[PDB]
Amino acid sequence: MRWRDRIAVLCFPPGLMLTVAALILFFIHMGVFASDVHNFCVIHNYDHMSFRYTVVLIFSQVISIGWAAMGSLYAEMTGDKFLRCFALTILILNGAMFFNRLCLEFLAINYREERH
Amino acid sequence: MLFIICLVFISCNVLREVKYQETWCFPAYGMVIGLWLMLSSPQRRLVLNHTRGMYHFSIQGRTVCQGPMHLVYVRLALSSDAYGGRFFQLVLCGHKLEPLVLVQLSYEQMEFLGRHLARKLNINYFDYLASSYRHVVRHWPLGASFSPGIVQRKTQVYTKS
Amino acid sequence: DVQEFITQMYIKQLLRHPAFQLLLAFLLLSNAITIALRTNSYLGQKHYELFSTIDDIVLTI
Amino acid sequence: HADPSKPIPRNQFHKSKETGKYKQCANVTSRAMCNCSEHQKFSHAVAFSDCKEKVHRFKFPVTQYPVVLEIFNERDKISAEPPYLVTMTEVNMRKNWQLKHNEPENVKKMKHYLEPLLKTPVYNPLGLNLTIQGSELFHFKVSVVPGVSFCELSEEFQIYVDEVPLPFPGHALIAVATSVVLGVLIFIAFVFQLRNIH
Ligand SMILES: *[C@@H]1O[C@H](CO)[C@@H](O[C@@H]2O[C@H](CO)[C@@H](O)[C@H](O)[C@H]2NC(C)=O)[C@H](O)[C@H]1NC(C)=O
Ligand SMILES: *[C@@H]1O[C@H](CO)[C@@H](O)[C@H](O)[C@H]1NC(C)=O
Ligand SMILES: *[C@@H]1O[C@H](CO)[C@@H](O)[C@H](O)[C@H]1NC(C)=O
Repeated sequence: MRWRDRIAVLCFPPGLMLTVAALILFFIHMGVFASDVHNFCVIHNYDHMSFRYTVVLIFSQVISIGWAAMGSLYAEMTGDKFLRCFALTILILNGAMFFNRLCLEFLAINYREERH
Repeated sequence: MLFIICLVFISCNVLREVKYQETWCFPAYGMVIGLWLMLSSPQRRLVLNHTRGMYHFSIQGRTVCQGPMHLVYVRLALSSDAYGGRFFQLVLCGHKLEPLVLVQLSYEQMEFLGRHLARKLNINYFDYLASSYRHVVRHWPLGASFSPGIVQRKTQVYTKS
Repeated sequence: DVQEFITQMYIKQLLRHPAFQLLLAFLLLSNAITIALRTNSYLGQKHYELFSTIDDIVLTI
Repeated sequence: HADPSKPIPRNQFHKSKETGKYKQCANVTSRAMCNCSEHQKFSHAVAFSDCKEKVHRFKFPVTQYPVVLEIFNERDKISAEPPYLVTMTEVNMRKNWQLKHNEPENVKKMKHYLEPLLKTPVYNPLGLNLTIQGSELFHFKVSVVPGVSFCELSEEFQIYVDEVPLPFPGHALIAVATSVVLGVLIFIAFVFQLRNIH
């Protein structure tokens, strides 16, 4: 019960701030990808997608991967095994989103607009 | 790191109002804005309780940790560069506080206020009584628990052959 | 303070590492070859997809 | 190349299904009932599109495509003159094309008067250059500006550009893909080394 009481009073060791800041980003991203794969597939509507924000989505997903990496090592530098088995997934978790949000792009490539 | 909060929040404001007038290029500089307030938050004030040789760490009126300062002396560890460079890092009593490293080390007035402060704080200024190159002996009061480093602190220290 | 020096130790042992330098040299050299070949209207098109990809990969790195 | 008694190429989406009309071969079920002459197939005119199956094909970027316009006058066929100013439109509404032209000081005043009244830019023949950045069929329409002839002069041509390289979000994306894919392997060593020292 000591562990929570300390950090309840005051701020946090560095690893917790970054890592959790990628969990919200993982959800904020999980929402949008769901709606985009919703509209592309179920209601088969090609209007209510991204393609107005196709860059900020990808940019953030780079941050959401990088921030997990920096936060992970701090936990592993501290060595707390609870964090160690925790963050490593969050690196691979957000690694799943990036490789999925990237295949939704090469799928909706003939459905976005044109640039060349 | 409130200066960064001071830095990013200003940038957001100048980026708050703009007219890009460009296709796509969604104005989403707000991803910075969160980073501004994030580092903003709790002033840190450290008091040297030299009466009992103690050091208690707190900020905004909430104690975090404490430890005695029986062996007190000023130490600055070397932070070498990948180029042919020399940089200063100040670690006092073998502890991990806010870095009091020598700013703009590569400064006479900067080190002058330290000698008064080390005189004000009533601890030795080892890196000042002889200030040419890397020469400081960490005190590392026995109140701390840096055993893998506290003993190793003398290992990096030169014993003058 | 104890930890980040190792992370700084890691940054040094990566950035100053010679395999990294050799890879970056290989990329920039390949890009220079692509520039030389683009100085030819015919080959400008046929592998336009490859030249553009390499062009962006080197910039991101 | 409407053979209505067939499936249809792209009906995903609702709006696409709504925006369709067979102007010729409009109610028949067997492409057999509608009659398309050989000249109907050969000519690029609108309302002849349903009979159109073979088109001129073009390699990705079409640059400096010469629009040669000839006026036929029984006895002769002369080239289009600067007095016969012209307008280009794209009947299919596509808008990834450019037209380059030279303006000698014979139309600076014709061009400047006509553009607001017509609300569509007017070009000088004899120097027309067409540039295309697209991956499918383009149907253009060339019309002499009203007020200079008693006979509408007009012309139709079709260009099918194929081999287009990739829509934008597909090189910046590959660029970020490789970097992060690499950057993970870099990250692997940093963690992996920690377990080795420990
Ligand atoms: C449209 O393209 C034609 C090329 O077919 C250009 O005609 C050439 O113009 C140059 C002058 O810049 C001459 O030296 C060439 O002899 C011309 N070639 C032919 C075949 O006529 C024409 O200039 C272009 N139009 C514009 C407005 O630049
Ligand atoms: C069928 O199409 C013809 C055009 O050829 C049109 O005149 C007629 O009104 C149409 N009738 C129906 C029932 O669609
Ligand atoms: C096409 O020709 C046939 C006879 O060859 C004729 O019966 C038919 O009506 C024609 N098609 C149309 C749409 O009139």
